[PDB]
Amino acid sequence: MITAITIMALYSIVCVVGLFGNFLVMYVIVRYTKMKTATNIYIFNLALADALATSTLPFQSVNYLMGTWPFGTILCKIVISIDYYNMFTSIFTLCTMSVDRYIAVCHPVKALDFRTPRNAKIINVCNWILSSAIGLPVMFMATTKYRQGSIDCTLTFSHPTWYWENLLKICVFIFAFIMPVLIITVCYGLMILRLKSVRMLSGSKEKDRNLRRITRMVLVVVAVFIVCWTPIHIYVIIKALVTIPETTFQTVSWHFCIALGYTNSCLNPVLYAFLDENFKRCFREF
Amino acid sequence: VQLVESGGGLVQPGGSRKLSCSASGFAFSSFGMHWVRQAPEKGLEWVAYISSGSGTIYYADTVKGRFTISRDDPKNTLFLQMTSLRSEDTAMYYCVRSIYYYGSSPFDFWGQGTTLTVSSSDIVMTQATSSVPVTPGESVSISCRSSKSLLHSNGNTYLYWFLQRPGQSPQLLIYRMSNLASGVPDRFSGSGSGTAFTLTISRLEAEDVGVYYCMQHLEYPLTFGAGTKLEL
Amino acid sequence: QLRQEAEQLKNQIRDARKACADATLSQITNNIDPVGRIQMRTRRTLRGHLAKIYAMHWGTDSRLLVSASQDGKLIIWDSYTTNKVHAIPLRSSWVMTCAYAPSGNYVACGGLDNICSIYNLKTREGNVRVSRELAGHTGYLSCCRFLDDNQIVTSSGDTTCALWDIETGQQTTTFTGHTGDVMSLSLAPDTRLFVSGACDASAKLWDVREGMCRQTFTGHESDINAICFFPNGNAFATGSDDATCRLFDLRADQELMTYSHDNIICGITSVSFSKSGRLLLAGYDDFNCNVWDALKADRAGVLAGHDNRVSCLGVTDDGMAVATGSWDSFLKIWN
Amino acid sequence: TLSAEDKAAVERSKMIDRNLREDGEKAAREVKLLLLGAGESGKSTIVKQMKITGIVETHFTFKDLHFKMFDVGGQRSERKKWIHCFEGVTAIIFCVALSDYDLVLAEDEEMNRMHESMKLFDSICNNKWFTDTSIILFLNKKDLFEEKIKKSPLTICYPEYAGSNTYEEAAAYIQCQFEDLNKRKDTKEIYTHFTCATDTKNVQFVFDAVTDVIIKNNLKDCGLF
Amino acid sequence: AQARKLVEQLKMEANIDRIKVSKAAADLMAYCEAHAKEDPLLTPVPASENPFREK
Ligand SMILES: CC(C)CCC[C@@H](C)[C@H]1CC[C@H]2[C@@H]3CC=C4C[C@@H](O)CC[C@]4(C)[C@H]3CC[C@]12C
Ligand SMILES: CC(C)CCC[C@@H](C)[C@H]1CC[C@H]2[C@@H]3CC=C4C[C@@H](O)CC[C@]4(C)[C@H]3CC[C@]12C
Ligand SMILES: C=CCN1CC[C@]23c4c5ccc(O)c4O[C@H]2C(=O)CC[C@@]3(O)[C@H]1C5
Repeated sequence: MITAITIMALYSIVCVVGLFGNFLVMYVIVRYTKMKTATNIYIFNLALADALATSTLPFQSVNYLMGTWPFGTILCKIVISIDYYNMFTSIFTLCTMSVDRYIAVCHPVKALDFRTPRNAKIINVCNWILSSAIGLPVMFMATTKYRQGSIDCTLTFSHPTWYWENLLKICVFIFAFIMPVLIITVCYGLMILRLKSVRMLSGSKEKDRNLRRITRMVLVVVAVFIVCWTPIHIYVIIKALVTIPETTFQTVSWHFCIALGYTNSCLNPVLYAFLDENFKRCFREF
Repeated sequence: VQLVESGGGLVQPGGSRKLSCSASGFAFSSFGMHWVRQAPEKGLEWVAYISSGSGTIYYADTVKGRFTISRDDPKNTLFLQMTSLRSEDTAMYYCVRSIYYYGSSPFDFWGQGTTLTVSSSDIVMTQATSSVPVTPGESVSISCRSSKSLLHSNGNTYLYWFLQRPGQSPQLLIYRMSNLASGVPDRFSGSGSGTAFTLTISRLEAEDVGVYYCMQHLEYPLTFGAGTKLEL
Repeated sequence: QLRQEAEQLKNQIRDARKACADATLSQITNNIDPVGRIQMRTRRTLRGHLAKIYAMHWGTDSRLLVSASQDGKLIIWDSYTTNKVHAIPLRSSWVMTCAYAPSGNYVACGGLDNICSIYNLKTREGNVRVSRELAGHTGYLSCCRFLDDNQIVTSSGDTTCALWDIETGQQTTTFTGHTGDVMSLSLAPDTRLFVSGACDASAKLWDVREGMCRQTFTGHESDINAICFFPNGNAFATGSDDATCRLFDLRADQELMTYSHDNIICGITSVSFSKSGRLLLAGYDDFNCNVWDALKADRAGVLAGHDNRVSCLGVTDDGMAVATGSWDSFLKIWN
Repeated sequence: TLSAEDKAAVERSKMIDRNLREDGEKAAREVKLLLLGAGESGKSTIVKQMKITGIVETHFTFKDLHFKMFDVGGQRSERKKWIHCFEGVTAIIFCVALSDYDLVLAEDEEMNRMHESMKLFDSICNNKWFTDTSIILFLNKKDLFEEKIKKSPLTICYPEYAGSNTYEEAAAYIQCQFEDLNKRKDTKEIYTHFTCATDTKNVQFVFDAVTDVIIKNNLKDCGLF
Repeated sequence: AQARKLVEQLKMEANIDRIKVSKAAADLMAYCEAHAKEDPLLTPVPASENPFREK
């Protein structure tokens, strides 16, 4: 009925504010400001990762709309590879931005000779290389299957099917979710401890207000990342562990979780760039 | 400024010899370096070149891949390692100071030289004359021809005049077709146009005796003229 | 007693100037054809400085310039190809002046170290090395200009100028008489005169040979920061901190024209003229240079594109280019 | 379209670019401290404790951090025309004597050295070029101040001090009367220290204040601030 | 003591002849009219002989 039309409209509106929202960051990062700083380079890399991850939304939305994959084998191979690889690049650039901020606040003497644009360039280059090292086996592993007279091209594995399924799912869950959550929480927590200790952000009403605002933005960053990459990860894990019956609620919950992840890729610029004082100054200067 | 070479002597053909021009008395790291040969009876021919900081290395087409040119900036030393020495390797080598910025005077210092004797599309520069009988006191024009116009689009005609007095090393007189080198008397003067090179020496004295060489620097490899020997 | 004598003498000078002046430049050149809108574009950007630039000086070859900044580096720029011919590591980082010799052989620098250092560009050994440390000032060296290959006229923070002798390391004439910190001097084409504006809102002419103060010019308000002769040497314009550039007069001794607008309120750091003298460019503090029709007191163009305060501004000898340094580590060449 | 000499000129300019970039990257790690205050305010003591005409330069290192001091005691000219050369200063070390409250200044024999230092602090805090930069205030000659307040009360400086003549609250009052002149407290932090004969705490205070300024600058860089 | 020197400097500055400011401004205008064709900035020269060109 019209229940599946709600899902199609959900993928469409997320791609409206995800593609245009991240492209607004690109236009303001070259025409208004420049990429002369490590944080600006990281913001631009995150915007590229988010836009390339949200580019596949019309493809999978029409896939769910007409129930089969009519595009092509290499086309869906690069779609699956690009939306795993750009998830990896986005999460890794959030992790490296957290480590950059922690080094900036807790170790200023070493941050003086580590936080440089060339070092940021090589860090995000090796980040995209390392994420390509897991996005390319997906391309070399995906194929198109015909089941029950329809076409669908989820990636297939070698002869140890269950072993390869478990290994890939355990890797993409454990590494790329437990490691970045742990890193971002320990680094932002130690940063909040040091900013409690600092003299410029305590003692007066305005200093306490500044510390309150910084703690608020750190907490909302961690909370948004967790509330968006928890449900789909736990759902994929329990689906691998045990078999779930197929129903309307099951289908719309799967699509709700995936749309939540894409809303995270949409709201990474409004959480990281539009709350930066550099972008704030560039907005107030115009 | 003082550039002294070492590592000469007779060599067996097919052997090897290490040349070393130990530069001193000037900032070596800011100067590009050359090696320029000379046959025991004929004129000069360019060998190799290393830029300041080893950015660009150019070789003569006759020894490209046979010679290796290297520099040791902390030691202020030039090198030319040579392998499989042929029959036309019996000659003597000069390490040439040069520098390249705007208004520079390249090819302006030359080493004393070392002798190495073996055992048993280029812009060709041709000196039209070979010798002129000239008494001290009259103007002499030294004519060198070119196979291509050396006037680049920037407005510089890259022609380099040298004077090799008998028994000593050549030295710069005219760099880039009009400009006198440091220490050169005002009586020397080069002028002309494309593929027509005349070096006029008013009030000739006994210090002008020697062989005059025209060189191009518009492109590579660098080619010398045959040389005009002046005697009284 | 004698103070009243000095006051009535100054009143007599002012009355003589007012009796001599009968028709201003604006009234006598009101019928001339204006230059109209003048558009200049950044042909070259001379990137490479990693600190705030203070002073630049062009060259007589009209292709080489030099500029000093706060990174302890003084770079000679091949302005045609945007190249770095030389880069001098200064001993003192704080320098507000640099000078290019008319022979092209030497360069100069000076600043808060009170010393007019001289460097030899054409050394036989290749590297640029020190030749003379011109010590003898106690205030900050604000300007220095090569009189010739062997003399240099400097203005300092100890309210005294000084014509030097580089072949002995000592001054030959000390130009005293300012009641305030002299900030900029300009050399006349005939080389026997030079004017210098000061912080007492007065620019005082001097004779180089003897040191007598031939004229004083007290038309400004705040303090002079910029000065430059006319190409014929019979006038000079003065930029000061009251957002006004004033044309002056060597013979008539009055102020000729005023170059100020209500939209601009910050002062002028550097001034230079074109070859014709009809185009006075003033580098303001509002992050952009201005172009003034020197015969009509109008504004003909704005040399924008600087994100910080314009500190130096030189027009080359053949009039081709205007290189404008500023505090954002860039020099932009306009044509 | 380039000759060999033009190519070598371009390569030379590239090598000079590399050397200048290396020098600027080395210099951007330096900490620039501007010294202000009278010369008889323990400046010799603080420079000898930190080490152990024009501007004397003091380069000292302390726990992997490079420092530069630009003392301008010999620059007896108008400060308005050269104070804008110190925009990129990490801090301003401002040494003010405590035992100058009752000593009359030699200029005109009517003004006091403490109030002249107060006016100097006014001109240094309230000028445009020093708005968001911290000031490491130092208070000098604590034992001489103790002896002088034992000899004569602080009311001979100004009788507005309502407190009793003891060193702790008298020095607290003079520090507060020096610090409350600061028109902006949201952007600028003044770090007050009473100088001591121990050579470690005096430089440790400067190290801590400069580290706090570097933390604030890294927050401004990352955009959190 | 400097009052006498200041008075002497003022009087030696005062003892000079001054030309009319109208004649001086006319001379400045005549110089500007004479050197008009030699100004690249006032009259924009064509880009062929202009040494500053795009590449
Ligand atoms: C699109 C996918 C499939 C291919 C991989 C693209 C990689 C190699 C690209 C994409 C984004 C790129 C980066 C984008 C921005 C910058 C900042 C710039 O100042 C230096 C280069 C640098 C750091 C780029 C390096 C190369 C880069 C990481
Ligand atoms: C962990 C917290 C933060 C959020 C929880 C999100 C996940 C675990 C939830 C959200 C919606 C849920 C689904 C809602 C409805 C159904 C249909 C039912 O017949 C089987 C279970 C199933 C398919 C649920 C599985 C678990 C689920 C996917
Ligand atoms: C929001 C899209 C990001 N996708 C990344 C890869 C994948 C995925 C997600 C979360 C956890 C996984 O293990 C996982 O593998 C994939 C899967 O099984 C289908 C859903 C995803 O396409 C989705 C989110």
